[PDB]
Amino acid sequence: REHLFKVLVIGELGVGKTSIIKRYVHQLFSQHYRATIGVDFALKVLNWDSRTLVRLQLWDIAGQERFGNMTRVYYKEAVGAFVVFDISRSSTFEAVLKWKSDLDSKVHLPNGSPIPAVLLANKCDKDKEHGFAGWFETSAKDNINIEEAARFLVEKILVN
Amino acid sequence: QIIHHRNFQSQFDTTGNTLYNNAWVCSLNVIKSRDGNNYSALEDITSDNQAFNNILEGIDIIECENLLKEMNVQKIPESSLFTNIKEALQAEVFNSTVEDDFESFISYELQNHGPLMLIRPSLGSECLHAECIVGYDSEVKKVLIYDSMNTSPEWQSNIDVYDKLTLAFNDKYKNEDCSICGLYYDGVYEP
Ligand SMILES: Nc1nc2c(ncn2[C@@H]2O[C@H](COP(=O)(O)OP(=O)(O)O)[C@@H](O)[C@H]2O)c(=O)[nH]1
Ligand SMILES: [Mg+2]
Repeated sequence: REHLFKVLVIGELGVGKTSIIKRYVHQLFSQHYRATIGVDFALKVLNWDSRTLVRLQLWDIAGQERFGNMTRVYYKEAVGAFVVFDISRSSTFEAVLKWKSDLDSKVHLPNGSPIPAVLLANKCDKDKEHGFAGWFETSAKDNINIEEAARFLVEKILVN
Repeated sequence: QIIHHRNFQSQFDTTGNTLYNNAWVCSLNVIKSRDGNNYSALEDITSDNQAFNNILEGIDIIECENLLKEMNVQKIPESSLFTNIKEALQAEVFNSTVEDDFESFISYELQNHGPLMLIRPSLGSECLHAECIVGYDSEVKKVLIYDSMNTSPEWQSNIDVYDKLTLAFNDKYKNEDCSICGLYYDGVYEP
């Protein structure tokens, strides 16, 4: 009845990773999210169906976004991933493969298969097979496809 | 060897469906309580405190810096055994000599200063996080961690705890509002 899924949100700096989490978890959007002392990750609870409750942990890569290397204490036990880039910047889309490759080197399904990974084309208000289970044109400012991309990821996680 | 006895508090609610930003009060309650009881931080959390039981944000960083001084929560003194670990944390290396120095550093601090509170950048969030080092086991090479994000105390490997310390002491991850990051301890504890 109750499931706990840890999902990583990775990508380059300034693409909307923190904003996407804040929009989906807290229905909030802004350009400056100040820092406090409170949590190690975000939580979203979903009434997936009448017989299933899904607790979704959203781990913002945060301070590790400028360096692009993943530590075990961050990625351990991950079952899904969002790879986010900015469509208004060409260089941010280039490093999607560098994040996807680093992701594929650290975490994996119990059977060895790659974890479900969704590509997020953020700032959509303003295909190639590399291992992604899907893709969505999301917008943290306009709240577009962010909720669909989460259910799309949770569905692929529940398939396994 | 050295295992302290403190009450664990989760910053989740009873059902685990609500996540509060209560890492600051939970960690403060760990290092101040004794013998499996709960410290009286109710005067700070209940009195119209927006930072308590808040699902969005925690306590302000500068406001928490002043709160630690009021409750006699002190930073561990800059000793030579601490400086060697801090230099190793700058290089992000965990070889045998560093791991042995880490084992003696944690053992010494837990014996003489009791449980430690670690304030560090969050692993999966833009904010800061607080957790507690309450015990150590040299046989399995693990540390007893009181992390309010979990449902119970957890025995974590030394290198995983070492990577958590790296966030608080390496200049790569320290922001301009990370002046509160570091290891703290209860100023009234004595072995
Ligand atoms: N218009 C628009 N702006 C966005 C969107 N997502 C993020 N931003 C802006 O991008 C800036 C940086 O995004 P940020 O949350 O820091 O992304 P992060 O660095 O990956 O965590 C913020 O000031 C946001 O206002 C979006 O969907 N639409
Ligand atoms: Mg961010």
